[PDB]
Amino acid sequence: MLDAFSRVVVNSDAKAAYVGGSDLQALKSFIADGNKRLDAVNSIVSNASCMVSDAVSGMICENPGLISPGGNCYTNRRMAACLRDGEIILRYVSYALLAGDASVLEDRCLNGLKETYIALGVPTNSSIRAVSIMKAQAVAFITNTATERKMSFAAGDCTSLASEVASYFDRVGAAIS
Amino acid sequence: VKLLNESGVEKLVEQAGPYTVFAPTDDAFAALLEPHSFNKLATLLRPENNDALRKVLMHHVIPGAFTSASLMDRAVTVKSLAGEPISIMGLNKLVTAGTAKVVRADVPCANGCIIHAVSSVIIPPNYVPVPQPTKPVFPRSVIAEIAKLPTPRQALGLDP
Amino acid sequence: SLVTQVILSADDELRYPTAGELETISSYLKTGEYRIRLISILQGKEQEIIRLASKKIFQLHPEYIAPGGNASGARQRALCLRDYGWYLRLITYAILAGDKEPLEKIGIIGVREMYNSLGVPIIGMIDAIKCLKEATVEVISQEEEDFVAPYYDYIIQGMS
Amino acid sequence: MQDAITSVINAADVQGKYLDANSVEKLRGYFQTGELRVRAAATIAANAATIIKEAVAKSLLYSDITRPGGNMYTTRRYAACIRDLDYYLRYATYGMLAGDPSILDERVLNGLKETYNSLGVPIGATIQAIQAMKEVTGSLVGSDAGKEMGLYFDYICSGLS
Amino acid sequence: MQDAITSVINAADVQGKYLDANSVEKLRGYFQTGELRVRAAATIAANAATIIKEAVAKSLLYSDITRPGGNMYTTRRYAACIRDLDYYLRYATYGMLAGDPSILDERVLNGLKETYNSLGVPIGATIQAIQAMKEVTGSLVGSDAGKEMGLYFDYICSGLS
Amino acid sequence: MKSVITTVVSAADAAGRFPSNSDLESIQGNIQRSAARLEAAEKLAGNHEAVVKEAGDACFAKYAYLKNPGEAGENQEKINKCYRDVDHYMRLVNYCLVVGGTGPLDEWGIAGAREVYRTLNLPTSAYVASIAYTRDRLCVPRDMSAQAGVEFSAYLDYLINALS
Amino acid sequence: SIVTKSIVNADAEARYLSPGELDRIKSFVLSGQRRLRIAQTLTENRERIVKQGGQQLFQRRPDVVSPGGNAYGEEMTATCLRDLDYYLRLVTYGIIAGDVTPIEEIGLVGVKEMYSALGTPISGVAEGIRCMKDVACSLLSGEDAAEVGFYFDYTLAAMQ
Amino acid sequence: SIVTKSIVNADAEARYLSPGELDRIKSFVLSGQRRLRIAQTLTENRERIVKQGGQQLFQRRPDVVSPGGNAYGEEMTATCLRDLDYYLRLVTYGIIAGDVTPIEEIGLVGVKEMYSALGTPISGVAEGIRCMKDVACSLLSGEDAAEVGFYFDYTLAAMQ
Amino acid sequence: AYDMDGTGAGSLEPRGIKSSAVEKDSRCFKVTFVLPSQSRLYTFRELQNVYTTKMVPFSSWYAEQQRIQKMGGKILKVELVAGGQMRSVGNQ
Amino acid sequence: KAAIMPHQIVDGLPVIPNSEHPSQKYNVPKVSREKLQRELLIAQGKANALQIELDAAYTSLASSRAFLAPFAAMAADMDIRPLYGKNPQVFAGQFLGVGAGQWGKTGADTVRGRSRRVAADIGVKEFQLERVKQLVVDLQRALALEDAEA
Amino acid sequence: DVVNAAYPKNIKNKAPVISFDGKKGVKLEMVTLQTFAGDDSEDTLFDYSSGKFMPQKPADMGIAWPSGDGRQAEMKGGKGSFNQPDLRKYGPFPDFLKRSMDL
Ligand SMILES: *C(=C)C1=C(C)[C@@H](Cc2[nH]c(/C=C3N=C(/C=C4\NC(=O)[C@H](C)[C@H]4CC)C(C)=C\3CCC(=O)O)c(CCC(=O)O)c2C)NC1=O
Ligand SMILES: *[C@H](C)[C@H]1/C(=C/C2=NC(=C\c3[nH]c(C[C@H]4NC(=O)C(C=C)=C4C)c(C)c3CCC(=O)O)/C(CCC(=O)O)=C2C)NC(=O)[C@@H]1C
Ligand SMILES: *[C@H](C)[C@H]1/C(=C/C2=NC(=C\c3[nH]c(C[C@H]4NC(=O)C(C=C)=C4C)c(C)c3CCC(=O)O)/C(CCC(=O)O)=C2C)NC(=O)[C@@H]1C
Ligand SMILES: *[C@H](C)[C@H]1/C(=C/C2=NC(=C\c3[nH]c(C[C@H]4NC(=O)C(C=C)=C4C)c(C)c3CCC(=O)O)/C(CCC(=O)O)=C2C)NC(=O)[C@@H]1C
Ligand SMILES: C=CC1=C(C)[C@@H](Cc2[nH]c(/C=C3N=C(/C=C4\NC(=O)[C@H](C)[C@H]4CC)C(C)=C\3CCC(=O)O)c(CCC(=O)O)c2C)NC1=O
Ligand SMILES: CCC1=C(C)/C(=C/C2=NC(=C\c3[nH]c(/C=C4\NC(=O)[C@H](C)[C@H]4CC)c(C)c3CCC(=O)O)/C(CCC(=O)O)=C2C)NC1=O
Ligand SMILES: CCC1=C(C)/C(=C/C2=NC(=C\c3[nH]c(/C=C4\NC(=O)[C@H](C)[C@H]4CC)c(C)c3CCC(=O)O)/C(CCC(=O)O)=C2C)NC1=O
Ligand SMILES: CCC1=C(C)/C(=C/C2=NC(=C\c3[nH]c(/C=C4\NC(=O)[C@H](C)[C@H]4CC)c(C)c3CCC(=O)O)/C(CCC(=O)O)=C2C)NC1=O
Ligand SMILES: CCC1=C(C)/C(=C/C2=NC(=C\c3[nH]c(/C=C4\NC(=O)[C@H](C)[C@H]4CC)c(C)c3CCC(=O)O)/C(CCC(=O)O)=C2C)NC1=O
Repeated sequence: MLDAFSRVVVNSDAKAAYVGGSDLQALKSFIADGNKRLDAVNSIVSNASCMVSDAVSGMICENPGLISPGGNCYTNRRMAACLRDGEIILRYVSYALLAGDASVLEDRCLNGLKETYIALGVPTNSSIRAVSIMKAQAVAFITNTATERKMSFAAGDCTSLASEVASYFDRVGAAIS
Repeated sequence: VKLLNESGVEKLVEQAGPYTVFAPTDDAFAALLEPHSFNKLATLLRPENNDALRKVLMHHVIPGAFTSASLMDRAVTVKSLAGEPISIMGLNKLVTAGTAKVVRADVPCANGCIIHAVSSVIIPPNYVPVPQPTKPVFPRSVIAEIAKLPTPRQALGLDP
Repeated sequence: SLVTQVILSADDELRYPTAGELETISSYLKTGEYRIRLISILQGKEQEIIRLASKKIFQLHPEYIAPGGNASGARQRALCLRDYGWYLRLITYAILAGDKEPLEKIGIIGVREMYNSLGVPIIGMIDAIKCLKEATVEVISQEEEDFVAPYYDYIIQGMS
Repeated sequence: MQDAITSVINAADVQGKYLDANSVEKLRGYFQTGELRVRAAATIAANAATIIKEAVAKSLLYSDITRPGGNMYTTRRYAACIRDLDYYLRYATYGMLAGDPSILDERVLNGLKETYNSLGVPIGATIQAIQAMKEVTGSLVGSDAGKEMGLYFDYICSGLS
Repeated sequence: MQDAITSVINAADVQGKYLDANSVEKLRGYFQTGELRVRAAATIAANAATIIKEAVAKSLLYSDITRPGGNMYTTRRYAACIRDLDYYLRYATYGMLAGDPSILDERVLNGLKETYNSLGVPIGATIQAIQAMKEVTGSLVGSDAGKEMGLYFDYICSGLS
Repeated sequence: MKSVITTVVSAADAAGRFPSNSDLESIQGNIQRSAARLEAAEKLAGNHEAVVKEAGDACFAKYAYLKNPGEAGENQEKINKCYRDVDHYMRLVNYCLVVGGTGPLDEWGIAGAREVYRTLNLPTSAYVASIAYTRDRLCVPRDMSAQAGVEFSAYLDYLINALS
Repeated sequence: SIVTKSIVNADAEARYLSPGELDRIKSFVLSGQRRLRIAQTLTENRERIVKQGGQQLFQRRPDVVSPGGNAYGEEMTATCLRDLDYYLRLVTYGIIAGDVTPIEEIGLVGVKEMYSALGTPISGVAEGIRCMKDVACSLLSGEDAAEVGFYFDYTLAAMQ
Repeated sequence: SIVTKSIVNADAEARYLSPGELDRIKSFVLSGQRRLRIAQTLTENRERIVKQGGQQLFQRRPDVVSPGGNAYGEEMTATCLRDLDYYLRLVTYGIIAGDVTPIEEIGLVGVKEMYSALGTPISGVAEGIRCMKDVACSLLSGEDAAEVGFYFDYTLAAMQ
Repeated sequence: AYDMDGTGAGSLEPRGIKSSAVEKDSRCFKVTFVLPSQSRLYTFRELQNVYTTKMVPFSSWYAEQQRIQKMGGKILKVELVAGGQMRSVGNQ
Repeated sequence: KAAIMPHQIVDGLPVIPNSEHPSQKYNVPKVSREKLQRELLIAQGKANALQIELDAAYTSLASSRAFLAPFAAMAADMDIRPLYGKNPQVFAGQFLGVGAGQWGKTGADTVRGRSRRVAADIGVKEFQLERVKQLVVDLQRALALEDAEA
Repeated sequence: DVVNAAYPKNIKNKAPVISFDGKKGVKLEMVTLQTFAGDDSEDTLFDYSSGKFMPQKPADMGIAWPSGDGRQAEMKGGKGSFNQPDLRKYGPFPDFLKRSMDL
């Protein structure tokens, strides 16, 4: 995998260029906003058990045919195998937000995920809904606009980190369409 | 004009040298579906055989400005820009260029060049059709080939 | 413009622009917007200025306004302000492209034969431009009017 | 033969308009790039022979136009090339300073493709020489300056095609 | 403008190969007739005015192009003919020495039939004049030399047609 | 690509774990030490044609036998590929100061190097004399700071310890 | 200089000097204080600019100084540096004249005839001036190094 | 050749060929038997005339083959001998054409532009042709060596 | 002789039109162009037709074609009427 | 009997950071399955022209070496001694290495030769064939999912 | 429009293709049976071009030269203050010459 630092290296290795002064300044600004990012990913991994229960119950709360006999989340064993698909998608986003890159999302999390979902008989559109509920939850903790849990932070604004973690959940839903 | 543009021959007949092109109308190209002529020309439809397509097209360019009026009962040959001789024959008000049987008399062009419309496509004389793409075959055994070579004792009649 | 004079003047010698010429382009482009800021000042004062030009060109020359003169009549005087408008419009071009060619490729080259075939006294038009330069000083401060002063008297030098 | 200022004046001038604020965006835009173009034209003047030597060695002295029968065989014919490539690198420098490709078709493009067909000069190898010459020119003047100088090279290649 | 040696060298050079046995085989054939061509060009230089006087009197002297209205009526127009026929007998002499008709179309044939149509010069009477001029030229230089000099006359007549 | 981030993401992904407090604490050391190694990365990116020319002919002034016929400096293409390799190695040290770990020297410069230099008959002691020339001409107040010298020299003898 | 060829330009055209020509003679003479400072730096740095100039020249072109090179021995190497002292002097003239007109008619016009007729590699002397340029621009700030280097590379261009 | 430019000389002068021109075309074609023998000697001695030609060239100009020379390495040295094979070929053309007209428009016209634009020392290639001349004239008698050497030194003259 | 002796930049004769014409070249074009004078309005000379079609030699077509655009001319058509193409020897 | 399609091997391989041609596996748009064949056949067609386009370039490299092979072997037994160079008690100068940036991005771009240059030409073909042996893979392979998820 | 949620990803399976192989059973098959397609759309998902690429020329401006003077056809901004009208109008011309306004 790569991170935010070795994405600049593999883009300059294609040109045989040293890492100069212009793209060092975009990396020097990554480190200066580094305490925001560790404050950001601490917000999501502290609330991660409530998020995967708010997600896949609300997917069932909109789609009540998934628990009918002949549904994907019908029995008790298949419900735990959707709860396990909540917290792996949420885990690999949490690595991608911590790294500053979407390498670990691409070659591990989405690698072969659609081809598995065809062969099992997973509903395609219902996985787009439960990921986007977790997109609605993740920006609610980065912007601290959650309804029943408030977390204390320093004074400032982190609207750029909430947009970066929103683009990671759209990349999950774009791969399993 | 399309075969010229693809084959790169069109740069050659761009030049200012006085040429006498025998460009066949596409009914001539449409008449390439002979059972006979399709043998020796269909292989050029393959996309790697641009090699022969330039000579076969370069056989239609004649250095010089031979108008039909200049062929009053005269039989003169010449080689193309492909490199092999072609016999232009004009007798009894009907002109010929190999197997052409020219349709339209002349078209005046830019650099003193002439354009005659022919009824067929002239294939060069010593043009062999390219073989179809085949299988590189290798001998399965090695003992079926030592047995295929005559020994010295066989060549002198010492053995059967 | 000024870069065009350097590209042309360097092109007839078949060479790139030298060290001094590239100064002349570089210094001209660094004074860029100040011409741009200046022309917007003058465009907002074109109705300002030509009204003042008609003040003194006619109190100086009532021969043209009187019955018999060229400018006698309404429609003759109507375009009379139009010629001021085109000249003032031309000077905004000359103030921008920092040289005389827009005042010379238009307006100056062959202006006498234009007026002489029109009946406008060519000496009167010289005072008209001199009147126009006299009018531009009032609606313009001392800083920038000597920036625009050499563009006016070139026209007077061109008309003689 | 118009630069960016001449073309802006003219469109102001053929219709008879004054210089309105929207028209000046390119100009307030041309004067901003005035510093970049001179330094671009500076280094190109210095490395004129080096750029042409790099282009021909990288594009066509590697294909049988250089050998006998090819379009560039005799020394008079070879010497005509670097003379010929010098104009493309030179007139492109003029377009880069003037900011307008009017000088190219005025003095280079007109009667050019009609002339190479007369001589029998291969237009295909010519454009690739200019493309390779465009590639080395982006090396010297940088990226954006190469984008500017490169914008007039393919203008020559387009019209010469 | 190539002679037999220039054309042989060009074709042998255009393939980038040396002068093999076939290229020198034609060159030896040209050197064998080198003695014949000079004596042919010798007598033609001597009897230049006599040959042209014989051709016009034998082909188009008394025809009605010579009379009023014909294409050759006025003295300026008549004088242009013998000036014009002098080039055909002269340039044909050059082709006979060079052994290659490249000089004819280079300097005579191109724009020739397109010029006579402009002036309204009759191409029909022009070719016989050259045919009659070819007939007298075979008288002077002999049979085979007339075959050589005659081989370039009809080349003019063919292209001029 | 061994960075601080990929050595703690792959540790947490192996046990099936969310990023906990030991993972975030190590990224705070990536913040606190980047000021020392990006100062050496910007001195290397702005001076590299003079430091690989000086180290490149430390090889050729020491080992004059390479210019011999059959030997390893014989024509000009072979000398130009020698200075290319010092320029490849000093670019990979510069990539390692950016990422904060030995990853670009690992997968792009060191893995497979002893098989290539043995097959093509290239003396790997002539590579080491180029790298140890650069490691011993570093003046720690003149050329960078003090703790930028200990990040520059640490990746330099990671390369000497792996090439020989 | 810029003053003499801005005159002879407008001299040939039968006209006076435009604002484009007179706002640059004006702009050049106010630049004259800064030019003498730049030429004053190169004036008493010729000991280092020349000697370090020939420093890199021999390290980059050992052929010219090796036995068989044109500048071989104690004699030619002294003259080998003499020419660099010449061309360094002409650059001081071009900086004060604001143009390569002094460098043009001295050391540039017909320079290839001299060095070809002396057996000197003209490309080698071009390498010498480039080595002097890096030493010269290393002695001045960025605003000045865009000028002092600017005249060297013109000499590099005309010297090949 | 002597035949083609004795024609184009008398062509321009509006006249036929004099005895001075026709007694030399005559004298040249009787010389043609002896010319082909001379060119036949150089034709299949190119292996020695070129390889020994580059023999003395490197012994006299080790700079061009030393590291930094233009013909350095296995690659350029092969092309280093390729040009000598070219110029040795053109001398065979000039001997059979009886003039340097083939050598003129091939390898001589604009030759300094090519070699200057290739970075090759034009004086070095002139030294190569002189080394070939001593090998060539050593292969022929005195009557022939006054010709075969005669065309080389013309190439030496035009190549500097 | 020919125009490519070795002259280029920095050479004694002034930098000028250099044509790739051989010794006594015999190639010539047939060109067509209009060339407005752009100088009659301050010289007031008599007027001459500017649309010309003429045979220029190969030895000096490039100079003429380089000059016809110098004064704003437009070249409508040019051809190589006399001469060969790719011809090593024989242009003389 | 059935050959394994090359997109099914790309799913099995672990992912590298640097490709020459990074994949459009996620960047193919959701068009109708017909449209991922009107873009995959084209990739094979476009790629196979480069493969035969690397064939007229290879015949020009073989013709360029035969052009110079009488002189390449004729200069192979000459004595070419330089003026500076190969040993340490003489001068050289820069040439004991090379000077100041003039080694190039590769090393073969300096090192001139007729043979060599076409060879550096091949990169603007064989690397450019690269990427294309690669646009018909994810047109097929996304295609493979489509005819598997159907 | 994609209105076929009636047709899922089991459209063209063609269930009734039936092969008897004699008097025994009907051997039912669901082979997809694609058409003589070709999917006629332009500007597909990738570029597919090595460079060999300088194809771009400007459009013809008539008699003048291209882009040299499209000056009659320009957006423009301001007119002036006095500006007498034309009153004969003589056709809109078209191109101006090998020429420009800056003569
Ligand atoms: C049906 C019975 C049913 C639903 C439908 C679904 C409603 C729903 N809720 C959200 C959004 C959130 N859930 C969140 C998780 C938590 N909120 C908390 O306060 C605690 C800390 C935590 C649980 C441990 C959060 C943070 C959100 C975001 C907004 C909010 O604060 O409410 C959605 C997503 C909106 C979308 O579709 O985009 C839906 C549909 N839950 C049900 O039980
Ligand atoms: C279709 C109506 C036939 C049939 C066709 C197949 N042909 C296949 C391969 C093939 N065909 C040819 C001949 C063709 N190609 C040419 O280039 C030329 C002209 C020169 C012709 C006439 C060749 C040479 C080959 C390749 C030979 C080989 O590799 O075996 C083929 C298999 C490949 C594919 O489908 O793309 C088929 C199906 N076969 C049939 O059964 C029907 C009746
Ligand atoms: C100079 C100190 C040596 C020397 C250098 C040569 N290396 C040659 C080939 C070679 N080297 C490498 C490793 C290099 N390439 C990389 O990509 C990286 C790291 C990013 C490094 C360090 C490779 C992969 C290769 C082969 C490919 C190539 O040609 O670049 C080499 C050519 C081998 C030959 O021609 O014999 C040389 C000359 N070797 C020497 O001869 C001196 C001592
Ligand atoms: C009506 C569409 C036809 C027709 C149908 C009849 N078929 C009769 C007998 C018969 N048919 C078959 C073939 C069919 N039976 C099978 O088991 C299978 C597959 C394994 C197939 C395709 C067989 C084998 C037989 C038996 C023949 C025999 O006895 O040897 C039939 C006779 C009455 C009956 O058996 O139901 C009829 C009327 N015949 C027609 O004339 C129309 C056109
Ligand atoms: C070991 C793990 C670890 C952490 C969890 C963080 C903890 C942390 N975050 C911040 C510091 C901060 N944290 C935020 C973050 C936020 N403010 C908001 O309004 C948003 C709601 C929210 C995150 C999304 C901001 C804006 C700052 C100040 C920026 C800064 O100090 O750089 C600081 C202060 C840094 C300083 O003093 O300079 C610290 C210690 N750092 C760590 O090393
Ligand atoms: C862009 C440069 C330019 C100019 C200047 C120009 C002038 C011009 N002035 C004209 C007429 C005229 N111009 C005048 C002018 C004047 N009477 C006075 O007393 C004054 C001093 C002077 C005006 C300030 C008069 C009286 C006529 C009408 C003469 C007639 O038709 O009887 C006419 C005939 C048509 C018309 O009015 O438009 C032209 C073309 N054309 C150009 O292209
Ligand atoms: C102001 C413009 C100007 C210049 C440039 C100039 C040059 C000049 N250079 C000369 C010689 C020379 N010049 C060199 C030069 C060189 N050798 C090398 O290897 C290097 C490549 C190069 C120097 C960097 C040598 C070796 C000689 C002596 C040649 C001989 O003795 O034959 C001479 C003859 C001796 C003399 O009078 O000095 C002149 C006139 N004169 C001028 O008026
Ligand atoms: C028939 C007339 C004629 C000539 C003479 C000719 C020369 C010619 N010489 C070339 C290269 C070359 N020529 C040399 C020559 C030399 N190096 C030395 O040290 C010596 C002084 C000298 C040879 C004696 C070298 C080294 C190259 C390759 C230069 C490079 O790769 O950059 C090339 C480019 C590659 C090629 O296409 O061969 C041409 C066209 N072409 C012609 O049509
Ligand atoms: C300023 C605008 C402008 C251009 C561009 C121009 C071109 C021009 N190129 C010419 C020839 C030529 N041009 C080439 C060029 C080439 N051969 C190749 O293989 C390459 C593809 C190409 C080099 C890139 C050659 C070989 C000739 C000589 C043709 C001959 O002798 O028949 C000639 C004939 C006369 C002469 O060179 O003296 C002209 C006029 N004239 C102009 O006014």
